[PDB]
Amino acid sequence: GITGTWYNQLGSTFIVTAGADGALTGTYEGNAESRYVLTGRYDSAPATDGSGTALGWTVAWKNNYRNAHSATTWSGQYVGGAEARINTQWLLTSGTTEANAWKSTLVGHDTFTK
Amino acid sequence: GITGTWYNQLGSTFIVTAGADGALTGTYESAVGNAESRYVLTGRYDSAPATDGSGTALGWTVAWKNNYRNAHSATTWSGQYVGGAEARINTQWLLTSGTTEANAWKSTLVGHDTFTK
Amino acid sequence: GITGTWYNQLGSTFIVTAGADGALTGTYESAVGNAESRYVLTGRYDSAPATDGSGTALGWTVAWKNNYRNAHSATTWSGQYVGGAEARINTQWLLTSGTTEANAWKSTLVGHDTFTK
Amino acid sequence: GITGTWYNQLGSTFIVTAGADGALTGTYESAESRYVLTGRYDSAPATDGSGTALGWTVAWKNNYRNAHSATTWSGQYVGGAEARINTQWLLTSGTTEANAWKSTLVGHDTFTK
Repeated sequence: GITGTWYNQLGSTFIVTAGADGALTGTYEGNAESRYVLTGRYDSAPATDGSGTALGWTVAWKNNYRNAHSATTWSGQYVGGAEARINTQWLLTSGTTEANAWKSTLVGHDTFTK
Repeated sequence: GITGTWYNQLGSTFIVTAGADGALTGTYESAVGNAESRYVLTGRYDSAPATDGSGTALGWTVAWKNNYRNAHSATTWSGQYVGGAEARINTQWLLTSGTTEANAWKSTLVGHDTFTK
Repeated sequence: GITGTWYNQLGSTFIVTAGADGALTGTYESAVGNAESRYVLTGRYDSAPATDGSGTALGWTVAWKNNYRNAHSATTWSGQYVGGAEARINTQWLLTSGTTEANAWKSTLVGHDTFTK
Repeated sequence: GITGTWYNQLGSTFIVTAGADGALTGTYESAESRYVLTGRYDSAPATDGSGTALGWTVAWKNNYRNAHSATTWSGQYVGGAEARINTQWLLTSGTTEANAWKSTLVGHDTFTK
């Protein structure tokens, strides 16, 4: 299922483990200074009708090495089978002063392959 | 700072602990006072924010499954903590539901929330 | 009730004419006063809304180019009109700027705006 | 290069004209299925390799049907060889205000000429 190593369109790598508790843990990454801790949740008892499995996770972009004062959340679903995929939409927020709060959040989409 | 209980306009509250390791752990109560409405929250925050008056970036996730219900969906909030006489967390959120591939175009809602401590 | 002059929280102002056509035309003054801050807007609205209490779906676009300035980007607002004496337009918006392909992942901001008449 | 006929990732077609004044005017076929489109684009884009920013709106009402909804697409045009439009979109339906929180969907679409 979801546990394993996933790659997106643009080279990022995420190694995740799905607990039976609905917990998601892993890293978004190779080299230490590019690795960040992730945490999230997923639906551990999805519908049995062909629907995907809902899930979400967060990465705060601060590690031992660097800090971009920002965090990304990904919301999407796992679709299993032949080529398993995770289709997501994401929000990136940066810490801003009150003056720039209007432009603090980027939106995008990502697809991961196992 | 972030550690505490937070309420929105609209009848929702959450209790959270901001760990020194950048972890966010807590429980989200969808309907204030309703015990079957409690869900695990887990997220991350910037544990060393800028000292230039900028807020503190964060995010969390709730999958809407608990002992009592399962809505087959998950919400993620992305935003920032703004300290003040009245502290706030300002967010944008994405709620994704499980769908078949054909209905994927309609699986994700977007909105915004503001919580006050 | 849509036709008229609207203001948001940030002190942007827009003036719209709502056509029976379902056309929305007018100008968006991101500032107040100056020609230099004035841009064309165009959009569309549901000109035969449900009469069950639900609001009126609408959308419009501004490209941030005028004869004084060009920010190489455009914003789209998607929302609905709630009529009556305390009329309001609640929106979510997307701002996209021109980028290279390599940099397209950071080209679009999302946010929300509330307008009052 | 924006003027023309564009096709998305399964079905939908649109025909648009890019006016000298920054206007986009056209027709969107969501498969009786034809609707008015209107928008704006950057008529004087940077010459540094950057795409052309744009946006357009469709309200889903024509003389045959009405879904009490409107979609806005925001994105950019990428010219040359494999010219395309990459967009993200917001779909808002009229709702009562108790149901406001669930009025707006968000997505992405890519168009080809």
